Amino acid sequence: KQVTVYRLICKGTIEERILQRAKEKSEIQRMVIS
Amino acid sequence: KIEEVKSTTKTQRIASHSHVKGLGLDESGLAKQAASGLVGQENAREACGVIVELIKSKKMAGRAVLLAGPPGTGKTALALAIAQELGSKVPFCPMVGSEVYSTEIKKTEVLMENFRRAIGLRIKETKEVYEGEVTELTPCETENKTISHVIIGLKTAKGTKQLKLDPSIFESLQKERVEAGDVIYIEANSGAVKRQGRCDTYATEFDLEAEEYVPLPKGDVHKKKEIIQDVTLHDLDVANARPQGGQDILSMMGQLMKPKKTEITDKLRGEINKVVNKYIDQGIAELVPGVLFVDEVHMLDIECFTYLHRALESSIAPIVIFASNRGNCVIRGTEDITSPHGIPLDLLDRVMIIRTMLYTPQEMKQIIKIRAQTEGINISEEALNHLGEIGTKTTLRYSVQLLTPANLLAKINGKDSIEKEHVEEISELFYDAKSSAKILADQQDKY
Amino acid sequence: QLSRLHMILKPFMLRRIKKDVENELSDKIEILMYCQLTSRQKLLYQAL
Ligand SMILES: Nc1ncnc2c1ncn2[C@@H]1O[C@H](COP(=O)(O)OP(=O)(O)O)[C@@H](O)[C@H]1O
Repeated sequence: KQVTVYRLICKGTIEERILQRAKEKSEIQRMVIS
Repeated sequence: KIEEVKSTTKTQRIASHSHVKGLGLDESGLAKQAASGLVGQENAREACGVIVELIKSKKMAGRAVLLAGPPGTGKTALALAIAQELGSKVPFCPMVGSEVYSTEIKKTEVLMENFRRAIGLRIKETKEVYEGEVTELTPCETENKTISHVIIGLKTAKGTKQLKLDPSIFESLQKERVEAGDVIYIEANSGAVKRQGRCDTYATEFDLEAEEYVPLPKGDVHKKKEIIQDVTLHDLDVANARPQGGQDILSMMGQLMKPKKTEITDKLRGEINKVVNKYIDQGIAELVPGVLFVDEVHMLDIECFTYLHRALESSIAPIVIFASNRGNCVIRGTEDITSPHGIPLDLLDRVMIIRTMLYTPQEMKQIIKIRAQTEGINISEEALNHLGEIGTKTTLRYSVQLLTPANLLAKINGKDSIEKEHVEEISELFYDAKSSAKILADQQDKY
Repeated sequence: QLSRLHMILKPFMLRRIKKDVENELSDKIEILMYCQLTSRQKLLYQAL
Protein backbone atom coordinates (compact mmCIF):
# COMPACT_ATOMS: atom_id res chain seq x y z
CA LYS A 1 0.00 0.00 0.00
CA GLN A 2 0.59 3.76 -0.05
CA VAL A 3 1.75 5.21 3.34
CA THR A 4 0.92 8.60 4.92
CA VAL A 5 2.21 9.91 8.27
CA TYR A 6 0.99 13.01 10.20
CA ARG A 7 2.49 14.99 13.13
CA LEU A 8 0.22 17.40 15.07
CA ILE A 9 2.10 20.47 16.49
CA CYS A 10 1.09 23.85 18.09
CA LYS A 11 2.96 26.97 16.72
CA GLY A 12 4.92 29.17 19.18
CA THR A 13 4.25 26.85 22.20
CA ILE A 14 6.94 24.32 23.33
CA GLU A 15 6.45 21.52 20.72
CA GLU A 16 8.56 23.53 18.25
CA ARG A 17 11.52 23.20 20.73
CA ILE A 18 10.85 19.42 20.68
CA LEU A 19 10.78 19.52 16.84
CA GLN A 20 13.97 21.69 16.75
CA ARG A 21 15.84 19.28 19.11
CA ALA A 22 14.39 16.42 17.00
CA LYS A 23 15.71 18.05 13.76
CA GLU A 24 19.15 18.86 15.32
CA LYS A 25 19.37 15.27 16.63
CA SER A 26 18.12 13.78 13.30
CA GLU A 27 20.92 15.64 11.43
CA ILE A 28 23.57 14.38 13.94
CA GLN A 29 21.96 10.90 13.74
CA ARG A 30 22.20 10.69 9.89
CA MET A 31 26.00 11.25 9.60
CA VAL A 32 26.87 8.44 12.10
CA ILE A 33 25.06 5.94 9.77
CA SER A 34 25.48 7.36 6.19
CA LYS B 1 8.28 16.73 3.73
CA ILE B 2 4.78 18.35 3.49
CA GLU B 3 3.58 21.12 5.84
CA GLU B 4 -0.08 22.00 6.66
CA VAL B 5 -1.65 24.87 8.71
CA LYS B 6 -5.36 25.51 9.54
CA SER B 7 -7.83 28.15 10.77
CA THR B 8 -11.60 28.14 10.04
CA THR B 9 -13.51 31.05 11.77
CA LYS B 10 -13.97 34.88 11.87
CA THR B 11 -12.24 37.23 14.36
CA GLN B 12 -13.80 39.29 17.12
CA ARG B 13 -15.62 42.22 15.42
CA ILE B 14 -13.95 45.65 15.63
CA ALA B 15 -15.87 48.27 17.69
CA SER B 16 -15.81 52.04 18.48
CA HIS B 17 -13.62 51.65 21.66
CA SER B 18 -11.83 48.32 20.89
CA HIS B 19 -8.38 50.04 20.56
CA VAL B 20 -8.53 51.06 24.28
CA LYS B 21 -6.61 48.45 26.38
CA GLY B 22 -5.87 50.55 29.54
CA LEU B 23 -5.10 54.10 30.81
CA GLY B 24 -1.46 54.16 29.56
CA LEU B 25 0.02 55.34 32.87
CA ASP B 26 3.60 54.85 34.13
CA GLU B 27 4.66 53.35 37.51
CA SER B 28 4.36 56.83 39.17
CA GLY B 29 0.77 57.20 37.83
CA LEU B 30 1.81 59.92 35.30
CA ALA B 31 0.31 59.63 31.80
CA LYS B 32 2.54 58.45 28.90
CA GLN B 33 2.02 60.55 25.71
CA ALA B 34 0.60 57.56 23.78
CA ALA B 35 0.13 54.13 25.42
CA SER B 36 -2.39 51.27 25.96
CA GLY B 37 -4.41 52.63 22.98
CA LEU B 38 -5.00 56.17 24.42
CA VAL B 39 -3.22 59.46 23.54
CA GLY B 40 -3.51 63.01 24.96
CA GLN B 41 -5.96 63.63 27.89
CA GLU B 42 -3.01 63.45 30.34
CA ASN B 43 -4.87 65.25 33.19
CA ALA B 44 -7.97 63.05 32.80
CA ARG B 45 -5.82 59.86 32.56
CA GLU B 46 -3.73 60.84 35.61
CA ALA B 47 -7.02 61.48 37.45
CA CYS B 48 -8.35 58.05 36.37
CA GLY B 49 -5.00 56.70 37.68
CA VAL B 50 -6.11 57.86 41.14
CA ILE B 51 -9.57 56.34 40.55
CA VAL B 52 -8.29 52.84 39.59
CA GLU B 53 -6.38 52.87 42.92
CA LEU B 54 -9.59 54.14 44.59
CA ILE B 55 -11.50 51.07 43.25
CA LYS B 56 -8.70 48.61 44.13
CA SER B 57 -8.35 50.09 47.67
CA LYS B 58 -11.92 48.71 48.43
CA LYS B 59 -12.21 51.04 51.54
CA MET B 60 -14.57 53.56 49.88
CA ALA B 61 -18.28 53.38 49.06
CA GLY B 62 -20.40 55.64 46.84
CA ARG B 63 -17.46 57.91 45.84
CA ALA B 64 -18.24 59.28 42.37
CA VAL B 65 -16.59 61.03 39.40
CA LEU B 66 -18.10 62.99 36.53
CA LEU B 67 -16.20 62.99 33.25
CA ALA B 68 -17.21 66.30 31.63
CA GLY B 69 -16.13 67.66 28.22
CA PRO B 70 -17.41 68.20 24.62
CA PRO B 71 -18.63 65.45 22.23
CA GLY B 72 -15.75 63.24 21.00
CA THR B 73 -13.33 64.14 23.86
CA GLY B 74 -13.02 60.50 25.07
CA LYS B 75 -15.20 60.42 28.26
CA THR B 76 -16.77 57.03 27.56
CA ALA B 77 -13.37 55.87 26.19
CA LEU B 78 -11.79 56.72 29.61
CA ALA B 79 -14.49 54.83 31.51
CA LEU B 80 -13.68 51.92 29.13
CA ALA B 81 -9.97 52.47 29.89
CA ILE B 82 -10.78 52.10 33.63
CA ALA B 83 -12.85 48.96 32.87
CA GLN B 84 -9.76 47.41 31.17
CA GLU B 85 -7.30 48.69 33.85
CA LEU B 86 -9.27 46.85 36.61
CA GLY B 87 -9.17 43.54 34.65
CA SER B 88 -11.98 40.93 34.54
CA LYS B 89 -12.61 40.10 38.24
CA VAL B 90 -13.71 43.51 39.64
CA PRO B 91 -17.19 44.08 38.10
CA PHE B 92 -17.66 47.03 35.77
CA CYS B 93 -21.36 47.68 35.19
CA PRO B 94 -22.09 49.86 32.11
CA MET B 95 -25.35 51.81 32.12
CA VAL B 96 -26.85 54.53 29.89
CA GLY B 97 -28.76 57.25 31.79
CA SER B 98 -31.91 56.76 29.66
CA GLU B 99 -32.19 53.10 30.84
CA VAL B 100 -33.95 54.29 34.07
CA TYR B 101 -37.28 54.81 32.19
CA SER B 102 -38.45 51.17 32.68
CA THR B 103 -42.13 50.19 32.19
CA GLU B 104 -41.98 47.44 34.88
CA ILE B 105 -40.27 49.17 37.88
CA LYS B 106 -39.81 52.76 39.16
CA LYS B 107 -36.91 54.89 37.80
CA THR B 108 -35.83 55.36 41.45
CA GLU B 109 -35.23 51.56 41.70
CA VAL B 110 -33.64 50.67 38.31
CA LEU B 111 -30.67 52.61 39.74
CA MET B 112 -30.56 50.29 42.80
CA GLU B 113 -30.51 47.20 40.59
CA ASN B 114 -27.58 48.78 38.71
CA PHE B 115 -25.81 49.77 41.99
CA ARG B 116 -26.26 46.26 43.46
CA ARG B 117 -25.03 44.63 40.20
CA ALA B 118 -21.76 46.61 40.56
CA ILE B 119 -20.82 45.02 43.95
CA GLY B 120 -19.28 41.66 43.08
CA LEU B 121 -18.79 38.72 45.42
CA ARG B 122 -16.61 35.58 45.06
CA ILE B 123 -17.95 32.50 46.93
CA LYS B 124 -16.19 29.15 47.68
CA GLU B 125 -19.50 27.21 47.43
CA THR B 126 -19.06 23.56 48.52
CA LYS B 127 -21.46 21.44 46.42
CA GLU B 128 -22.01 17.80 47.49
CA VAL B 129 -23.41 15.52 44.80
CA TYR B 130 -24.54 12.01 43.91
CA GLU B 131 -23.95 10.71 40.36
CA GLY B 132 -24.07 7.39 38.49
CA GLU B 133 -26.10 4.97 36.40
CA VAL B 134 -29.38 4.27 38.28
CA THR B 135 -29.14 0.49 38.91
CA GLU B 136 -32.10 0.39 41.39
CA LEU B 137 -35.01 2.78 42.26
CA THR B 138 -37.71 2.20 44.97
CA PRO B 139 -39.99 4.51 47.06
CA CYS B 140 -40.75 3.58 50.74
CA GLU B 141 -44.42 4.00 51.83
CA THR B 142 -46.12 5.54 54.96
CA GLU B 143 -49.76 6.17 56.09
CA ASN B 144 -51.84 9.24 55.03
CA LYS B 145 -49.94 5.94 50.92
CA THR B 146 -47.36 8.77 51.19
CA ILE B 147 -43.62 8.32 50.39
CA SER B 148 -41.14 8.53 53.33
CA HIS B 149 -37.84 7.79 51.49
CA VAL B 150 -36.63 6.70 48.09
CA ILE B 151 -33.82 4.16 47.68
CA ILE B 152 -31.58 4.77 44.65
CA GLY B 153 -28.87 2.32 43.63
CA LEU B 154 -26.13 4.27 41.77
CA LYS B 155 -23.14 2.85 39.82
CA THR B 156 -19.86 4.45 38.63
CA ALA B 157 -16.51 3.11 37.34
CA LYS B 158 -15.17 3.38 40.98
CA GLY B 159 -18.02 1.28 42.52
CA THR B 160 -21.69 1.42 43.58
CA LYS B 161 -23.82 2.71 46.50
CA GLN B 162 -27.48 2.39 47.53
CA LEU B 163 -28.75 5.62 49.10
CA LYS B 164 -31.78 6.59 51.22
CA LEU B 165 -32.98 9.98 49.85
CA ASP B 166 -35.80 12.46 50.57
CA PRO B 167 -39.24 12.17 48.80
CA SER B 168 -38.53 15.63 47.23
CA ILE B 169 -35.69 13.85 45.36
CA PHE B 170 -38.18 11.14 44.28
CA GLU B 171 -40.59 13.83 43.06
CA SER B 172 -37.59 15.27 41.14
CA LEU B 173 -36.66 11.84 39.67
CA GLN B 174 -40.28 11.35 38.51
CA LYS B 175 -40.32 14.93 37.06
CA GLU B 176 -37.08 14.17 35.17
CA ARG B 177 -38.55 10.78 33.99
CA VAL B 178 -35.56 8.89 35.50
CA GLU B 179 -35.55 5.08 35.03
CA ALA B 180 -33.09 2.20 35.58
CA GLY B 181 -29.95 2.43 33.36
CA ASP B 182 -30.14 6.27 33.25
CA VAL B 183 -26.98 8.23 34.08
CA ILE B 184 -27.99 10.94 36.57
CA TYR B 185 -26.45 13.72 38.63
CA ILE B 186 -28.03 15.06 41.86
CA GLU B 187 -26.70 17.92 44.02
CA ALA B 188 -27.86 17.49 47.62
CA ASN B 189 -27.66 21.24 48.44
CA SER B 190 -30.12 22.24 45.65
CA GLY B 191 -31.98 18.89 45.73
CA ALA B 192 -31.64 19.29 41.93
CA VAL B 193 -31.60 16.27 39.54
CA LYS B 194 -30.11 16.21 36.00
CA ARG B 195 -30.64 13.24 33.66
CA GLN B 196 -27.90 12.61 31.02
CA GLY B 197 -29.58 9.67 29.12
CA ARG B 198 -28.92 5.90 29.42
CA CYS B 199 -25.38 4.70 30.14
CA ASP B 200 -23.25 3.71 27.06
CA THR B 201 -23.62 0.03 28.19
CA TYR B 202 -27.20 0.22 26.78
CA ALA B 203 -26.34 1.98 23.45
CA THR B 204 -26.68 -1.42 21.63
CA GLU B 205 -30.01 -2.43 23.25
CA PHE B 206 -32.32 -1.00 20.50
CA ASP B 207 -32.03 -0.47 16.72
CA LEU B 208 -33.84 2.90 16.96
CA GLU B 209 -34.28 5.00 20.16
CA ALA B 210 -34.51 8.76 20.95
CA GLU B 211 -31.71 8.73 23.59
CA GLU B 212 -28.30 10.31 23.68
CA TYR B 213 -26.00 7.90 25.60
CA VAL B 214 -23.10 8.86 27.93
CA PRO B 215 -20.04 7.05 29.37
CA LEU B 216 -20.47 5.74 32.93
CA PRO B 217 -19.48 8.44 35.53
CA LYS B 218 -16.07 8.26 37.30
CA GLY B 219 -15.04 8.64 40.95
CA ASP B 220 -17.25 7.60 43.91
CA VAL B 221 -21.08 7.97 43.75
CA HIS B 222 -21.08 10.54 46.59
CA LYS B 223 -18.48 13.35 46.37
CA LYS B 224 -18.07 17.06 47.15
CA LYS B 225 -16.34 19.89 45.31
CA GLU B 226 -15.88 23.64 45.50
CA ILE B 227 -17.36 25.82 42.81
CA ILE B 228 -15.56 29.18 43.06
CA GLN B 229 -18.68 31.18 42.12
CA ASP B 230 -18.57 34.80 40.91
CA VAL B 231 -21.87 36.51 41.83
CA THR B 232 -23.16 40.08 42.52
CA LEU B 233 -25.40 41.49 45.26
CA HIS B 234 -28.13 42.17 42.67
CA ASP B 235 -27.93 38.51 41.63
CA LEU B 236 -28.61 37.59 45.30
CA ASP B 237 -31.40 40.24 45.60
CA VAL B 238 -33.39 39.15 42.50
CA ALA B 239 -32.94 35.39 42.95
CA ASN B 240 -34.87 35.52 46.27
CA ALA B 241 -37.68 37.87 45.07
CA ARG B 242 -38.82 35.45 42.29
CA PRO B 243 -37.29 32.14 43.48
CA GLN B 244 -36.40 29.47 40.88
CA GLY B 245 -34.44 27.23 43.34
CA GLY B 246 -36.04 24.38 45.29
CA GLN B 247 -38.09 21.70 43.46
CA ASP B 248 -41.77 22.25 44.39
CA ILE B 249 -44.71 22.94 42.02
CA LEU B 250 -44.43 26.69 42.77
CA SER B 251 -40.68 27.18 42.08
CA MET B 252 -41.02 24.87 39.03
CA MET B 253 -43.61 27.39 37.69
CA GLY B 254 -42.05 30.75 38.65
CA GLN B 255 -39.46 29.37 36.14
CA LEU B 256 -42.18 29.42 33.34
CA MET B 257 -44.21 32.66 33.86
CA LYS B 258 -43.15 36.00 32.22
CA PRO B 259 -39.95 37.20 34.03
CA LYS B 260 -41.27 40.65 35.11
CA LYS B 261 -38.90 42.85 37.19
CA THR B 262 -40.12 43.90 40.68
CA GLU B 263 -39.53 46.76 43.18
CA ILE B 264 -37.25 44.73 45.56
CA THR B 265 -37.99 45.75 49.17
CA ASP B 266 -35.26 47.51 51.24
CA LYS B 267 -35.76 44.74 53.90
CA LEU B 268 -34.59 42.01 51.44
CA ARG B 269 -31.39 43.92 50.61
CA GLY B 270 -30.99 44.17 54.42
CA GLU B 271 -31.36 40.39 54.98
CA ILE B 272 -29.06 39.68 51.97
CA ASN B 273 -26.39 42.06 53.40
CA LYS B 274 -26.56 40.07 56.69
CA VAL B 275 -26.17 36.73 54.82
CA VAL B 276 -23.16 37.88 52.73
CA ASN B 277 -21.53 39.40 55.88
CA LYS B 278 -21.84 35.90 57.47
CA TYR B 279 -20.20 34.31 54.38
CA ILE B 280 -17.32 36.86 54.68
CA ASP B 281 -16.99 36.10 58.45
CA GLN B 282 -16.84 32.37 57.61
CA GLY B 283 -13.96 33.09 55.13
CA ILE B 284 -16.08 31.45 52.35
CA ALA B 285 -16.47 34.83 50.58
CA GLU B 286 -14.43 37.71 49.17
CA LEU B 287 -16.28 40.97 48.35
CA VAL B 288 -15.07 42.83 45.21
CA PRO B 289 -16.83 46.23 45.19
CA GLY B 290 -16.61 47.51 41.61
CA VAL B 291 -17.76 50.33 39.34
CA LEU B 292 -21.11 51.56 38.05
CA PHE B 293 -20.66 53.63 34.87
CA VAL B 294 -23.74 55.80 34.20
CA ASP B 295 -22.88 57.07 30.74
CA GLU B 296 -25.08 59.94 29.43
CA VAL B 297 -25.91 60.80 33.10
CA HIS B 298 -27.23 64.23 31.95
CA MET B 299 -30.61 62.59 31.25
CA LEU B 300 -31.41 60.78 34.40
CA ASP B 301 -34.70 62.38 35.56
CA ILE B 302 -34.53 64.84 38.53
CA GLU B 303 -36.23 62.00 40.50
CA CYS B 304 -33.10 59.96 39.79
CA PHE B 305 -30.59 62.75 40.47
CA THR B 306 -32.27 63.25 43.86
CA TYR B 307 -32.24 59.51 44.54
CA LEU B 308 -28.49 59.47 43.85
CA HIS B 309 -28.08 61.65 46.97
CA ARG B 310 -29.29 58.67 49.11
CA ALA B 311 -27.46 56.07 46.99
CA LEU B 312 -23.99 57.77 46.81
CA GLU B 313 -24.17 58.30 50.62
CA SER B 314 -24.84 54.58 51.31
CA SER B 315 -22.14 52.69 53.24
CA ILE B 316 -22.64 49.77 50.77
CA ALA B 317 -22.51 51.47 47.34
CA PRO B 318 -19.96 50.77 44.52
CA ILE B 319 -17.72 53.53 43.14
CA VAL B 320 -19.58 55.49 40.39
CA ILE B 321 -18.48 57.01 37.07
CA PHE B 322 -20.75 59.50 35.32
CA ALA B 323 -20.22 61.15 31.94
CA SER B 324 -21.73 64.30 30.39
CA ASN B 325 -21.19 65.96 26.99
CA ARG B 326 -23.54 68.87 27.84
CA GLY B 327 -23.36 72.56 28.65
CA ASN B 328 -25.70 74.68 30.78
CA CYS B 329 -28.86 72.58 29.88
CA VAL B 330 -32.34 72.56 31.37
CA ILE B 331 -32.48 69.73 33.96
CA ARG B 332 -34.95 67.04 32.77
CA GLY B 333 -38.27 66.89 34.64
CA THR B 334 -37.92 70.53 35.91
CA GLU B 335 -38.71 72.66 32.75
CA ASP B 336 -37.39 75.82 34.57
CA ILE B 337 -34.01 75.00 36.03
CA THR B 338 -30.67 75.17 34.16
CA SER B 339 -27.34 73.88 35.49
CA PRO B 340 -23.83 72.80 34.33
CA HIS B 341 -23.60 69.39 32.59
CA GLY B 342 -27.42 69.06 32.85
CA ILE B 343 -26.90 67.79 36.46
CA PRO B 344 -28.37 69.52 39.58
CA LEU B 345 -25.89 71.59 41.66
CA ASP B 346 -27.09 69.52 44.67
CA LEU B 347 -25.55 66.36 43.09
CA LEU B 348 -22.61 68.29 41.56
CA ASP B 349 -20.97 68.56 45.04
CA ARG B 350 -20.98 64.75 45.48
CA VAL B 351 -18.68 64.16 42.46
CA MET B 352 -15.00 64.69 41.69
CA ILE B 353 -15.30 66.29 38.21
CA ILE B 354 -12.73 65.12 35.62
CA ARG B 355 -12.44 67.80 32.91
CA THR B 356 -11.85 66.18 29.49
CA MET B 357 -10.80 68.52 26.65
CA LEU B 358 -10.61 69.13 22.86
CA TYR B 359 -7.79 67.77 20.63
CA THR B 360 -4.85 69.35 18.82
CA PRO B 361 -4.49 68.38 15.11
CA GLN B 362 -1.45 66.27 16.16
CA GLU B 363 -3.56 64.23 18.62
CA MET B 364 -6.27 63.74 15.96
CA LYS B 365 -3.64 62.40 13.45
CA GLN B 366 -2.28 60.11 16.18
CA ILE B 367 -5.75 58.77 17.18
CA ILE B 368 -6.63 58.30 13.47
CA LYS B 369 -3.36 56.30 13.07
CA ILE B 370 -3.99 54.12 16.18
CA ARG B 371 -7.57 53.68 14.98
CA ALA B 372 -6.59 52.76 11.38
CA GLN B 373 -4.16 50.07 12.61
CA THR B 374 -7.04 48.77 14.85
CA GLU B 375 -9.59 48.58 11.98
CA GLY B 376 -6.83 46.47 10.30
CA ILE B 377 -6.04 48.92 7.45
CA ASN B 378 -2.91 50.42 5.85
CA ILE B 379 -3.01 54.18 5.08
CA SER B 380 -0.50 56.37 3.20
CA GLU B 381 0.97 59.33 5.12
CA GLU B 382 -0.42 61.90 2.62
CA ALA B 383 -3.93 60.38 3.07
CA LEU B 384 -3.56 60.30 6.87
CA ASN B 385 -2.35 63.93 6.75
CA HIS B 386 -5.52 64.69 4.71
CA LEU B 387 -7.70 63.00 7.40
CA GLY B 388 -5.87 65.17 9.97
CA GLU B 389 -7.05 68.21 7.93
CA ILE B 390 -10.63 66.79 7.87
CA GLY B 391 -10.29 66.49 11.69
CA THR B 392 -9.53 70.23 11.93
CA LYS B 393 -12.42 71.00 9.49
CA THR B 394 -15.08 68.82 11.17
CA THR B 395 -14.74 66.45 14.19
CA LEU B 396 -12.64 63.46 15.36
CA ARG B 397 -15.52 60.94 14.96
CA TYR B 398 -16.32 61.81 11.31
CA SER B 399 -12.58 61.69 10.49
CA VAL B 400 -12.28 58.25 12.15
CA GLN B 401 -15.51 57.02 10.51
CA LEU B 402 -14.12 57.57 6.95
CA LEU B 403 -11.37 54.92 7.47
CA THR B 404 -13.30 51.68 6.80
CA PRO B 405 -15.39 53.22 3.90
CA ALA B 406 -12.07 54.40 2.38
CA ASN B 407 -10.57 50.90 2.78
CA LEU B 408 -13.63 49.36 1.02
CA LEU B 409 -13.18 51.94 -1.76
CA ALA B 410 -9.42 51.14 -1.93
CA LYS B 411 -9.91 47.33 -2.32
CA ILE B 412 -12.69 47.95 -4.92
CA ASN B 413 -10.19 50.26 -6.73
CA GLY B 414 -7.59 47.40 -6.47
CA LYS B 415 -5.06 49.19 -4.15
CA ASP B 416 -3.61 47.49 -1.02
CA SER B 417 -3.74 50.73 1.10
CA ILE B 418 -5.69 54.00 1.44
CA GLU B 419 -4.30 56.56 -1.03
CA LYS B 420 -5.36 60.26 -0.84
CA GLU B 421 -7.47 59.71 -4.01
CA HIS B 422 -9.76 57.41 -1.90
CA VAL B 423 -10.30 59.74 1.11
CA GLU B 424 -10.88 62.71 -1.22
CA GLU B 425 -13.81 60.72 -2.80
CA ILE B 426 -15.29 59.42 0.52
CA SER B 427 -15.34 63.05 1.78
CA GLU B 428 -17.62 63.90 -1.23
CA LEU B 429 -19.97 60.89 -0.80
CA PHE B 430 -20.58 61.16 2.96
CA TYR B 431 -21.40 64.50 4.60
CA ASP B 432 -20.83 65.25 8.31
CA ALA B 433 -23.13 67.03 10.84
CA LYS B 434 -21.61 70.49 9.95
CA SER B 435 -21.57 70.22 6.12
CA SER B 436 -25.04 68.60 5.95
CA ALA B 437 -26.43 71.39 8.20
CA LYS B 438 -25.33 73.95 5.52
CA ILE B 439 -27.32 72.37 2.64
CA LEU B 440 -30.18 71.62 5.07
CA ALA B 441 -30.31 75.32 6.14
CA ASP B 442 -30.07 76.60 2.50
CA GLN B 443 -32.84 74.22 1.30
CA GLN B 444 -34.97 74.74 4.50
CA ASP B 445 -38.10 75.54 2.40
CA LYS B 446 -38.43 71.80 1.39
CA TYR B 447 -37.83 69.58 4.52
CA GLN C 1 36.63 9.95 13.76
CA LEU C 2 33.44 9.05 11.78
CA SER C 3 35.64 6.95 9.42
CA ARG C 4 37.19 5.24 12.52
CA LEU C 5 33.65 4.41 13.78
CA HIS C 6 32.74 3.12 10.27
CA MET C 7 35.92 0.95 10.01
CA ILE C 8 35.21 -0.43 13.53
CA LEU C 9 31.53 -1.15 12.67
CA LYS C 10 31.88 -2.53 9.04
CA PRO C 11 33.18 -6.05 10.10
CA PHE C 12 30.32 -6.58 12.68
CA MET C 13 27.29 -4.40 11.67
CA LEU C 14 25.06 -4.79 8.56
CA ARG C 15 23.34 -1.81 6.78
CA ARG C 16 20.53 -1.34 4.16
CA ILE C 17 18.40 1.78 3.53
CA LYS C 18 14.99 0.32 2.43
CA LYS C 19 15.40 1.18 -1.30
CA ASP C 20 18.16 -1.51 -1.54
CA VAL C 21 15.28 -4.08 -1.03
CA GLU C 22 11.89 -2.34 -1.55
CA ASN C 23 11.69 -1.77 -5.34
CA GLU C 24 7.81 -1.90 -5.22
CA LEU C 25 6.70 -0.53 -1.76
CA SER C 26 5.82 3.15 -1.16
CA ASP C 27 7.87 5.89 0.47
CA LYS C 28 6.00 7.68 3.29
CA ILE C 29 4.23 10.93 2.57
CA GLU C 30 5.03 12.84 5.84
CA ILE C 31 2.93 15.85 6.97
CA LEU C 32 4.01 18.36 9.60
CA MET C 33 0.48 19.47 10.56
CA TYR C 34 0.42 22.71 12.54
CA CYS C 35 -2.58 23.52 14.80
CA GLN C 36 -3.92 26.85 16.11
CA LEU C 37 -4.25 26.35 19.89
CA THR C 38 -7.61 27.49 21.39
CA SER C 39 -8.70 30.25 23.82
CA ARG C 40 -8.57 27.92 26.91
CA GLN C 41 -5.11 26.75 25.75
CA LYS C 42 -3.79 30.36 25.28
CA LEU C 43 -5.15 31.37 28.72
CA LEU C 44 -3.44 28.44 30.53
CA TYR C 45 -0.23 28.64 28.41
CA GLN C 46 0.11 32.41 29.09
CA ALA C 47 -0.55 31.80 32.83
CA LEU C 48 2.34 29.23 32.77
N1 LIG D 1 -7.69 59.99 24.09
C1 LIG D 1 -8.18 59.09 23.24
N2 LIG D 1 -7.33 58.15 22.88
C2 LIG D 1 -7.82 57.24 22.04
N3 LIG D 1 -9.06 57.19 21.53
C3 LIG D 1 -9.85 58.19 21.90
C4 LIG D 1 -9.47 59.16 22.74
N4 LIG D 1 -10.41 60.12 22.95
C5 LIG D 1 -11.41 59.69 22.18
N5 LIG D 1 -11.12 58.49 21.54
C6 LIG D 1 -11.93 57.79 20.57
O1 LIG D 1 -12.58 58.76 19.75
C7 LIG D 1 -14.01 58.53 19.72
C8 LIG D 1 -14.72 59.64 20.56
O2 LIG D 1 -14.57 59.47 21.99
P1 LIG D 1 -15.84 59.17 22.93
O3 LIG D 1 -15.37 58.49 24.16
O4 LIG D 1 -16.76 58.32 22.13
O5 LIG D 1 -16.34 60.65 23.10
P2 LIG D 1 -17.46 61.04 24.12
O6 LIG D 1 -16.83 61.35 25.42
O7 LIG D 1 -18.11 62.30 23.68
O8 LIG D 1 -18.57 60.07 24.24
C9 LIG D 1 -14.17 57.07 20.17
O9 LIG D 1 -13.90 56.21 19.05
C10 LIG D 1 -13.05 56.96 21.20
O10 LIG D 1 -12.65 55.61 21.51
